[PDB]
Amino acid sequence: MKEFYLTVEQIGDSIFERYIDSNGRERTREVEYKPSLFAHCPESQATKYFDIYGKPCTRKLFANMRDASQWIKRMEDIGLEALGMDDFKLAYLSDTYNYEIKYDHTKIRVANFDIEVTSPDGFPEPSQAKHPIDAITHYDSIDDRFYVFDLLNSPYGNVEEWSIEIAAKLQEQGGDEVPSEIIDKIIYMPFDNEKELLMEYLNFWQQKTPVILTGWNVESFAIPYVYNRIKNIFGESTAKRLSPHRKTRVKVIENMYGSREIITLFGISVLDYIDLYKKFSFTNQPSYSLDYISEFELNVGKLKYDGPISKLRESNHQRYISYNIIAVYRVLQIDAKRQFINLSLDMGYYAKIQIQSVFSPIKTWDAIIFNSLKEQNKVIPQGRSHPVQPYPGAFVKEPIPNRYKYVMSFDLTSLYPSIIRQVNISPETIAGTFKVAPLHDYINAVAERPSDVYSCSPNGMMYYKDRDGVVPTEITKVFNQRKEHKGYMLAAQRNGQRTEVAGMTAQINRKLLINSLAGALGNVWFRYYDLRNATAITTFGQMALQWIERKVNEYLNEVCGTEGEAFVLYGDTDSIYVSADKIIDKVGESKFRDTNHWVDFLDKFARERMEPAIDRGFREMCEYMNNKQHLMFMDREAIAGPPLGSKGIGGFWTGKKRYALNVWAMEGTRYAEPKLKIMGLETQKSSTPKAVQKALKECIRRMLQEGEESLQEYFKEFEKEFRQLNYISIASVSSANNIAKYDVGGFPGPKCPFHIRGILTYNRAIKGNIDAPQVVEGEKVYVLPLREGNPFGDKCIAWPSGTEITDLIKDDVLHWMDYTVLLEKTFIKPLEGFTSAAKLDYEKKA
DNA sequence: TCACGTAAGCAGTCCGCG
DNA sequence: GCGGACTGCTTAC
Ligand SMILES: Nc1nc2c(ncn2[C@H]2C[C@H](O)[C@@H](COP(=O)(O)NP(=O)(O)OP(=O)(O)O)O2)c(=O)[nH]1
Ligand SMILES: Nc1nc2c(ncn2[C@H]2C[C@H](O)[C@@H](COP(=O)(O)NP(=O)(O)OP(=O)(O)O)O2)c(=O)[nH]1
Ligand SMILES: [Ca+2]
Ligand code: NA
Repeated sequence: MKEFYLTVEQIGDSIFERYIDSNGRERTREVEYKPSLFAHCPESQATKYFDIYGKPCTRKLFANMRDASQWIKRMEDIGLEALGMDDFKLAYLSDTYNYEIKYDHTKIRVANFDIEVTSPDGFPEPSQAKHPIDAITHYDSIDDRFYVFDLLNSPYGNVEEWSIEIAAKLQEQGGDEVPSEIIDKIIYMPFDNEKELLMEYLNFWQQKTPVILTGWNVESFAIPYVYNRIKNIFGESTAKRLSPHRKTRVKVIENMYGSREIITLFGISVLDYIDLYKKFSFTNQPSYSLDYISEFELNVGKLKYDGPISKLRESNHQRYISYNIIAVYRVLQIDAKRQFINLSLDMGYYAKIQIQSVFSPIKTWDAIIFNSLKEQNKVIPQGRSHPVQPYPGAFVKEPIPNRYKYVMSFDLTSLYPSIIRQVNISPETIAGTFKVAPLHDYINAVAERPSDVYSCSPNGMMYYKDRDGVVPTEITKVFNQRKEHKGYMLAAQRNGQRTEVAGMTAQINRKLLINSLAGALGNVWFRYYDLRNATAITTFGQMALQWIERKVNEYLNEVCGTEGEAFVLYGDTDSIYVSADKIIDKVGESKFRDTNHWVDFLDKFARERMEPAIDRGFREMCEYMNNKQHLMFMDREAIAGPPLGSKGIGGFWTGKKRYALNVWAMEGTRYAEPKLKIMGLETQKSSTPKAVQKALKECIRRMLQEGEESLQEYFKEFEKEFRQLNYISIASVSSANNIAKYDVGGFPGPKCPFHIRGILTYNRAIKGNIDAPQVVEGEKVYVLPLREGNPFGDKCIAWPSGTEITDLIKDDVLHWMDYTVLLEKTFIKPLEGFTSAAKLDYEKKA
């Protein structure tokens, strides 16, 4: 069988690698890797190594990775380029596995674990590990078993063994209702004391060493707590056993808010699922706790319980253990749907990197490009330092705030990667420059043609047409791979066999990699950073969008015989929005039998008339810029309008990036019932309260489908009833940054943000109460305004999102929450923006 | 929120300033 | 009042 690596590390002059051999067995080996770097040489010095610019290079074989690292220093001292992959472990992977890696995931030990710690005096800080670990559930992907470690005796009480029979009982039987598909997969291990529990866990850890270590908040809590707790009791020599190479290190994470403290376990790849979720899910959630996410993803959260979790083990040890098992399983269910782990394994093995590097698109792309270049015996350039500088981005047209009855939309296919491929943009394909005219001249095709020999961008860059660049070459491959999976996602959407969400992630998360490459060219840490290339992409995007805007207006003017009219109402980056009122009027709205009739008509007109006109409109631009390959593909997206015969307005814009459409068709998907397409509005902002999002969305639905009278009817009913709503559902949400920065003596300091003020108000209310939930820096909070004269002392209070507010102050908050201010700022004010733009009244006049 | 990007809207604070 | 400069936060693409 083909060999593939599991983990790889660099410790001194040795490479530590865990891998699967040809027999399918997991092996470990330490290799004295002798790396090689490159330096430019005279042409007379024959070689097979050249850089990306065709300049000859000499291969320097070093006795060890130390000599190679020191050589880079000397070359820097001299001031000459030191070419080659300076990340020696990546080069080792490239040499060891010089072929496309086809891995077997069943041989990869993926570990999903979570722990429980009873703490009567606040959150148990992993740096201290003051309190005993009384529960550990450890799922092993190879064994397909849930190994449960249960502490029976601790200074916080002695308990009886957990019952698997009771845990299997339904909730209405007093049981825990632990899923039947995992109850037979539970391995229960009771322990008389903590030392025995931890000792056995390490023996368990060494026998089944995790390759992929995951869970929820395992990196910031579970891993450092276990490491420190074992350290305090047995010493670091025993805590080092958590690594298969017996080597760890305390890693400090830097950001714009302070430093962090995690533990690096060499030989292990940690993929904390909360980090995998935040990056790959394409959602911004009010709360990122496991219970909130499980509710969103699975319509079911963690196991519910009574009283604080600090007293759960003593009061209901049965539930306490079952709660712990379910926590681990919830992550396995979320992953079975999201497939973020399998995505990471795909990306990591495709790029030939450490699996945990999938968090970094830069490192990922650097190794893809390196391996690609090495294949042709080409040598990558040395990374350089650059000052952070801004550069132009996409174009956004200022829409006229108004209702728009009939709307048809068109969008380009993966614009930026396509631009890269079409123009042939790459660090080595640069050919020169041309004198630039104002951009509006290229849009109107009145400026002189840039070149008859090179592929050009309206930013002034010229690229070779007859040679390949590594960047267009490698981005094409990943683009094509997504296209193959996208051919499966649209199926399930139209058929809705199944496949969708996973087939969605398969395609949508692949695009995150290909979209990040264009951005990478504008990041100073990318090896192939170049603002000329990065601007060439975005400027081309600006041109193409407004070029096709002009072309669509021209085509629709001559076809409708109207002259000079504006059909394109709005555009953003890769899309355009066309008013279809005039098209409908040509046939006559009375000549349509029903809603589907005019939808079928606009669909036929878009495909047979507009689309071929659009493609012709792009082929000439391709000729104008003398591009290498025509790839500006813009096809029909949405078809929107009110129901036939109704009083709905179909859609509306309030401004840039803010609009609502009543869509009947999306590409190949024809909706049985009209779907709302709402972008940018408060219904989409996670900072808007849950019950307000729903109410606003219903206000919008009535505007687009039913009209003014229905909207006013619903508004009047919502204002009369909204006080009944649960306080959490009407609470605002916001991320909490730099709390201490605006903290002066527990009271709001200068320029204190409104939500931060709510946090300080909360901190005073719970001050002295060591068991009360603490607002964490960098996390999110629920926010409620407070009526004047409230006992809390300020205009608002804020508490951790995704949770009920503590029973200490809950009754007071309910009594003093300002329903009026809440209604005006979150509901009425945005609704005023929607209706005034749509020329509608949410309240009666005369 | 730990070396993909820019564009751009709304909430709120504090400032000249008339 | 009231408008702009600014921070903070959010989304679209
Ligand atoms: N092409 C390339 N090689 C690199 C780079 N960085 C380090 N190397 C190193 C990796 C390799 O150590 C060396 C050249 O590897 P090969 O010519 O592809 N195969 P050969 O039969 O010559 O192998 P050996 O040298 O063991 O005889 O340059 C890089 O960026 N590019
Ligand atoms: N750097 C960067 N640019 C982006 C990102 N998202 C969008 N852009 C810019 C670059 C993109 O070229 C452009 C549009 O990106 P899509 O909305 O994803 N449209 P596509 O046709 O690719 O996906 P589908 O086939 O599913 O419709 O916006 C991003 O996360 N990063
Ligand atoms: Ca698209
Ligand atoms: Na696109």
